[PDB]
Amino acid sequence: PTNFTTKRLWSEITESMSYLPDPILKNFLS
Amino acid sequence: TELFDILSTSEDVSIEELLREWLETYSENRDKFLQEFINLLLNCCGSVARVEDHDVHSNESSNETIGEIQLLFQRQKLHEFYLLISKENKKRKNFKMGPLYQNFAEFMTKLLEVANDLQLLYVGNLVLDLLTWLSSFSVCKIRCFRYISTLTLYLFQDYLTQQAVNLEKNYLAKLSKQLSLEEKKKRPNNKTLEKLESTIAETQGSKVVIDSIIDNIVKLCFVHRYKDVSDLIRSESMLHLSIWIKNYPEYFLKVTFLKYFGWLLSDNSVSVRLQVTKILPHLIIQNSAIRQVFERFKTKILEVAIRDVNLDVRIHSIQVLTEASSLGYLDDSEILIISSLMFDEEFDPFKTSSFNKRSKFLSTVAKFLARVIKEKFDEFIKTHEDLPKEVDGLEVGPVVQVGIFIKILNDSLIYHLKDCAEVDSRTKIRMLTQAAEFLSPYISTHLKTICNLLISDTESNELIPIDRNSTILYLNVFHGLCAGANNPKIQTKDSVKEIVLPLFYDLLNAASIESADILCPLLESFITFSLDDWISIGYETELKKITDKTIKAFMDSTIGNSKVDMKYDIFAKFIHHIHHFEKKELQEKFLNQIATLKIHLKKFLQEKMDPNNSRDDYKDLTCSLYELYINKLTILGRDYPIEVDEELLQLFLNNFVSRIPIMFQDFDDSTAQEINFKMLVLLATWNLEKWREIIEKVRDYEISKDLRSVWKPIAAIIGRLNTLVISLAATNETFENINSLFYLKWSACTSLMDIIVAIKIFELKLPADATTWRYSMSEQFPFYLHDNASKVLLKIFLYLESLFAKQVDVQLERVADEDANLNDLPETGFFENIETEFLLFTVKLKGLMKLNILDERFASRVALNKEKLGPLFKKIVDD
DNA sequence: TTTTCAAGGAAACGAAACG
DNA sequence: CGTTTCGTTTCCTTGAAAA
Repeated sequence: PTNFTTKRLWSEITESMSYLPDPILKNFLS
Repeated sequence: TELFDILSTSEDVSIEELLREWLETYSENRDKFLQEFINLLLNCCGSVARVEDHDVHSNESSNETIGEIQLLFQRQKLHEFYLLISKENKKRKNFKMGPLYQNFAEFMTKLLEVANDLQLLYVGNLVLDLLTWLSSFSVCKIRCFRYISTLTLYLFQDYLTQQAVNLEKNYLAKLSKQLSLEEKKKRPNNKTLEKLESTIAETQGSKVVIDSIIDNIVKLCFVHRYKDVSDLIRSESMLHLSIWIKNYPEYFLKVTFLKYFGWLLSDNSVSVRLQVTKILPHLIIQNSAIRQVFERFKTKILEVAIRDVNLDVRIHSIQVLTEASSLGYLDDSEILIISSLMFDEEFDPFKTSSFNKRSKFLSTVAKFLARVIKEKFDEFIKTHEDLPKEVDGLEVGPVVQVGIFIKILNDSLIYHLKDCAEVDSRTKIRMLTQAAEFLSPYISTHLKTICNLLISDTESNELIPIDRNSTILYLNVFHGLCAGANNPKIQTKDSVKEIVLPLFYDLLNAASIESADILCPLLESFITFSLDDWISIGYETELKKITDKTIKAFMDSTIGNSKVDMKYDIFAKFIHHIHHFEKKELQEKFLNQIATLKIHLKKFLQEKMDPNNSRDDYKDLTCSLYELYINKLTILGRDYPIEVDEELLQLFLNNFVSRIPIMFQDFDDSTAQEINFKMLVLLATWNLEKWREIIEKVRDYEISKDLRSVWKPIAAIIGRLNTLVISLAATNETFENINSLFYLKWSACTSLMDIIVAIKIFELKLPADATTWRYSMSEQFPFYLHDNASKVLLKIFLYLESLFAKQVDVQLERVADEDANLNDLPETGFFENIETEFLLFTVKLKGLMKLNILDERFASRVALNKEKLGPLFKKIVDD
């Protein structure tokens, strides 16, 4: 359970990296 | 066999009209009934073995007749259960659950209703044949025939008690009154007496015959088939016992017959306890005679309700405990053992809004607690006298029903916290809220008074929410219930919405909000209230002043980082929901407070951080700088943009960021944590979007030639960050500062990578027609990332990778010429988690690598341990 | 004796694992 | 890619309570 954390990675990154809703939806590449 | 062709597939057919044929033809043909009777049961086991008429006619030699068809199944390979899988699954097997489980059971259940018409039941002799056959048919090692034989026996046992009670109450007891009216007085009919006596003798003898059959089946079939090895057979043995106990109470409702439930309460199998605990609540519905079973097995029930193997059994165990506490069989000391089950050690394992496995458990425990609440409520009124008046008029109901509710939850918490290890209050609030979420529907109408308890101007006496430590728990329980009220049910929510909303202003004005523990739940409640939940109430007038009352506390008190203080997340969620309100009156207030804080910060940097001061107390001033001003603006810039004139920025990036090295010697390992460069990336990302909004002015009317002057603040920010990074690159690696130094460098690199990614996104998202902006962007930006800051980035990547390896105890292969001295890495109190904050840095580095900003040797060094650190790293390597 | 609500179960669509 | 198993949501049936 500690090694396999694939879905948790997206949520952790999108939470810790972002602190503004408007600029993130335009300064985060696809 | 034609009988199975009209039984296994026929759905909508009459069940009783087909039995009369065989019932009347058994008197004609004796060997044609048992043949097609036994073949019908053999069809469901799955075999081509058959029984002929001369075999079934041998009634005396039943063991050998059943045994000669036994070898035809043992030596048979291909066999499947057509009845069991059709019962369990309707859409899976070839046979559906319709024509093989409903009419099938109705055929045996309604078998004796037709026997009374043609007089084939009492004639009798036809009844003994089935008792002789099925008794020896239900004692085999093969799991196929035993189940169906025992089930066929229990299906007749079902109707036995039904007809027994029917004849006892609608025949014998009714003829007794007719015989009583033919005695008084001095007028015997004699003609009717000899008919009454014969009818009553028939009614009394049929009961004896039925009881003999019942005693046979209970003696030889039930005692041996409750210790069976199969779970389905052992569960079916107990399932139909509920019918017999509900129906016939003379020879079933006893203490010697209710011992089997307390026996099988602790069974090795799993599917037995489920049916046992599903049947148990039906016994308490009927009610000295039954109390003696619970009075002895309630401790076993407590064991099963708390520490059981399976999780689906505790639900029905507490369902039984519900009526147990209702009838008062449970003692006051045994209630506290089940009340603390609302605080299971699992924190958010599944989900809440979807009503998962963790939902039903807490719902059942709250349903149990409701009965105890009502019991103590009704019991306390008669013990102590009621005074004439109270607050306003007389609140006889909610006041007493809430006053005792305060003791309940706190004692339930203490009973579970005395056993388990001590945890901090932050871990207590979450569990208390997870518990109080499900208490919403049970104190939904009385909570109106709870608000008035917080404004304790009125008083009441007690014979034999005052202090702050009690009001904290008060508020936490109330505001956990508030959040939990929105998810379950309907109609019970909008009433509370309309009732409890206006008192929020009085809550803020009465109870002071100096400590953060008072601020946590009050603003936790505000999250679950939107525009429709405030306009339909008619109290949108007070929201304007609510925001100001919160702003005053935001401005007065000091707010630290999210790692130590809780006000950070509180005010962040508050501002986010207030911004999602999207009301122009609310935005202007926050913008004015932003301007005020900006002016305060300017006047702070003018004299406090002045480079012409002899004060060497940077450790004491940096904390105040980050608490009073910087973190507040970093929180406010989330939803409300912030702009800075270059004078303030050049007095900030001069007196602070370009001055950190000569302050770092005084910094401890707690001040360094507070420092985060998330504000300097905010200043860029707002001036990097306010210009994307100018690109949206191409399709309008009315460039000003400031493109060179436009990049000056952003260029200054990125250059100051590069200079700070490269200046921190040259520092003494002593054990005291080797953690804070690397944490500072990591934060600086994170902010710098964010800024660089944003700028390179802005440069590539531009259309091809804007060439005069590309020229200014390539002229005013000489370097996006200096080549020494790249070495610092590699250093941070190393540091984090080596900490990851030190945690996982796997050696790292790296190049020869490298600072390999930092493979043994120190303890780090800055990074609470090292798996997350490392993969985040790896993702940022890969994003930089995709933009052709970092060299290829960097990509070679990054992907050197893609196999050592698991698949998460190779995901970043390839994808 | 009849009506209404709720509780348990089955069908159908969706998600995650798995091969 | 496509299947298979598990979880979720909605509707239907049965039972439990009150008029």
